Amino acid sequence: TIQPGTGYNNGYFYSYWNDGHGGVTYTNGPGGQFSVNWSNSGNFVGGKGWQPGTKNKVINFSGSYNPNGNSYLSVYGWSRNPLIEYFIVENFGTYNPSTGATKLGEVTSDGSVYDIYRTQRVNQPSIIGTATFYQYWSVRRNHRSSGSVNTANHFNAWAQQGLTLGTMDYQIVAVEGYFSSGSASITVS
Ligand SMILES: O[C@@H]1[C@@H](O)[C@H](O[C@@H]2CO[C@@H](O[C@@H]3CO[C@H](O)[C@H](O)[C@H]3O)[C@H](O)[C@H]2O)OC[C@H]1O
Repeated sequence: TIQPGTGYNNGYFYSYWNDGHGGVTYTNGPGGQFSVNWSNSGNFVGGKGWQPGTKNKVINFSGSYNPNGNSYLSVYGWSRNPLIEYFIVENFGTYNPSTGATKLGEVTSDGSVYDIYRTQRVNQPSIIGTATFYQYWSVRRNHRSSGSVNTANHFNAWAQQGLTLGTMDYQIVAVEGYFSSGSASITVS
């Protein structure tokens, strides 16, 4: 179990962030593996990957993902200039994060159609401090907890729709939770 923060573990970048509410434990394992155990958490996001990411990375993930409540399993990252938080959502719990969001297209990648959306965060935490910024989403129709994500198909489809990314910051496979419980064990490569 570790301190919220960022760093390197067994050759992989990792980021673990939480809102301080309690109820979540995050552990880095061998190679690209990480685990999350949570019970009546607050908001948190953690996982392993790269710093910086790239715009054509093929990201592999495998393992188990057992949310009980509001949680996502995604390729997750940021761009700077413009500041964007992005999600390629492979699975989720009780809440589809695109609920109520305006659909901006579709993309077929890695065995499923994904629906594309843009949302906005207003005065929220970010990699550069409190800010207002857009979020980009690709939400997989066919849920899974292992697979391969060709990020270029998503970033290209987003750009085509007017959802442009700046310079890549970190890029991870992440478990996110919002006031929920669950367990997950995921290996990245
Ligand atoms: O000390 C600061 C870190 O705490 C900071 O971390 C980022 C803060 O913002 C998080 O994004 C939220 C996570 O949850 C959802 O998805 C929300 O929309 C986001 O607001 C990032 O995950 C953290 O990496 O980095 C800056 C550092 O100075």
